[PDB]
Amino acid sequence: DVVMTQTPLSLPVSLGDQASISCRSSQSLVHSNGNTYLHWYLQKPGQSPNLLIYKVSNRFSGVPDRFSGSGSGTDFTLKISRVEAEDLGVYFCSQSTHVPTFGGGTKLEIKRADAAPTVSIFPPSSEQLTSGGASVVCFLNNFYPKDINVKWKIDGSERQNGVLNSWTDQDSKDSTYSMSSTLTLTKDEYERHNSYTCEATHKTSTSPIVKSFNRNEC
Amino acid sequence: EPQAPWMEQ
Amino acid sequence: EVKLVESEGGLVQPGSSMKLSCTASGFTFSDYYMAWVRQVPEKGLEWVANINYDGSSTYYLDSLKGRFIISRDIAKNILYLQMSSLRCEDTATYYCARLTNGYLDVWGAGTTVTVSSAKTTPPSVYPLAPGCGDTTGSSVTLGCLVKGYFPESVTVTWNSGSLSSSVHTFPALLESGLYTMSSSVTVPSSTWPSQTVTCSVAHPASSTTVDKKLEP
Repeated sequence: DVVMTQTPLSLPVSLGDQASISCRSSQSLVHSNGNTYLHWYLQKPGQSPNLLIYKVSNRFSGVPDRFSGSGSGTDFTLKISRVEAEDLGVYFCSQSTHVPTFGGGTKLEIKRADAAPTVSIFPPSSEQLTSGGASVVCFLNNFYPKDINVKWKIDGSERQNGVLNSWTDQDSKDSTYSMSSTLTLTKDEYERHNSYTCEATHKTSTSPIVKSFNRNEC
Repeated sequence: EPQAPWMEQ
Repeated sequence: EVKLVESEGGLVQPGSSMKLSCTASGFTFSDYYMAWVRQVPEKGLEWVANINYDGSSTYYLDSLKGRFIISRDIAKNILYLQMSSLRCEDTATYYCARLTNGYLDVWGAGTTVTVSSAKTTPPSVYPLAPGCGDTTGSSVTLGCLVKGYFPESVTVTWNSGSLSSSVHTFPALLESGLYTMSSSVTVPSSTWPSQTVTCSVAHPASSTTVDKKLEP
């Protein structure tokens, strides 16, 4: 069972700089027939993998020379020169000399200047309330870096349980991320309190960004 | 000629 | 052009069976080996099976215990994966792929298979609009909250896809046995509600599409 080990797990690179990704195999990938079946694929956000490099160093049709594969035996490297934003996604190696296996992937992150989130809060819809539920949503849009904290308060009290936080992949358009935070309560509990607040902590601000509403004003 | 090299014997 | 298109996946009860298909075009089908691979959540990609030109020789991931069958119809340019006695561990995104000289040079779009005794449930789609007496600037952010569905996946578009430039779609999360996801869009404030905005949520598993108009 041949293990393909990739490093690093995530690689941040500035536009126009070079990225270098390592792929190592637990067994030599030199087939008895002399060929080394080590390949590289790229999976962009929301897409299927596409072939990038086959048999160590051969660029697949349509892949620019910026992408270069090298190595031998058990040690392989993918180098991406002059990185462009559209290069972002998960790069993974694979071997088919032996029973075929895949590496775990390396995520290429594009660096950009820090960008503050735009935070929007929404109360439960009347449609949801009619059905007996109550979710409060905060969107945190277009920020960088990806690390961000959201804290929900109900009448001033932090609430941890019932929170669903979901990040987008990085957008090649502007190198930013967005995330959605949803606090799901029962209508019973929602109707007993008044103040609903989401607080966003991000490195772009010393003080958290606070969005809030009062239920009886909705 | 082979398409699945690991199946070679 | 070259392309591979998988059939719709979806929900199957543990212990039951199901068959995926994949249709090829643009190349001489029988001039290529074909393969299935799967992407299991929180795990990597894994080989499933491959087949030679005429289907006389196949290979399977060992752990499958012969529960899966790969086959191909030369008359129809179609690749099949029959799956039997499904277990939770078979839940994954399945891709069909063209295999050439040991590598996969064309990949399908992927199809999601969910092994579960839970029931198919359509999404509730809730509008997210500003209010609560807040004021209005030069833009407005609107959204849809897509809750309570099973299995994955859903697709969300805005105005039948004609609104796309300012859209964010957030990956689904499982909570209490059901999925929740959301989507936001931003438009100039002078244009809403004057120019309508609707989120359309398609959920193939329940054969349902919701086209929810955003209201102030």
